[PDB]
Amino acid sequence: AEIKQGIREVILCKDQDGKIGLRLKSIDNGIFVQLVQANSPASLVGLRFGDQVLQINGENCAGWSSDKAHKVLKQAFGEKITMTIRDRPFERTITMHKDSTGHVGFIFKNGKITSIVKDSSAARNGLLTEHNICEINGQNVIGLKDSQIADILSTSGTVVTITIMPAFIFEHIIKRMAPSIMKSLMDHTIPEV
Repeated sequence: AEIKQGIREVILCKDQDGKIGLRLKSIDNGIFVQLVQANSPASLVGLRFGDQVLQINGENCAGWSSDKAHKVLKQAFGEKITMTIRDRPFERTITMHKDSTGHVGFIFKNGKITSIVKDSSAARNGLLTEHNICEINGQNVIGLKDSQIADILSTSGTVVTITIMPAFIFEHIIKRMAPSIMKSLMDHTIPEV
């Protein structure tokens, strides 16, 4: 859940169907992860929604279109693809503690935080409104129903870490992607060890 500084290298191999499980999006002359498929090479190496791809196979992604990034992946030798990644650079993680009645202290609608409750852990920790909830305790919740998000908060331990993104950036990233895809095909698992 907590956002790593700097840059890391990941190494992927296409699956038996020639797939890595990734959709990419051009944002502000970089390339970002828009969708990670469950049970994919991308999910398994730990790519996340909102990760920035700096290089593919040692080539800079700066100023690439979304189409170009997809084409480069499609045309890469499948046995080893290297990517250089910056971790979720548009997001931040906020750690809160549930009160005696199980609340962290906010209202949300359609996955977006809309108000902060007075004298709550959310207030104390400076949770912001107009921010989309991306992850809870390192689990992606994008495309899940509000009731499902509430359930995940319920089943957390008392320490709840939420990864948020300014709504305007979130809405930019998810543009040209069908809601059914986010719900059905975005990875929502806890990572394996």
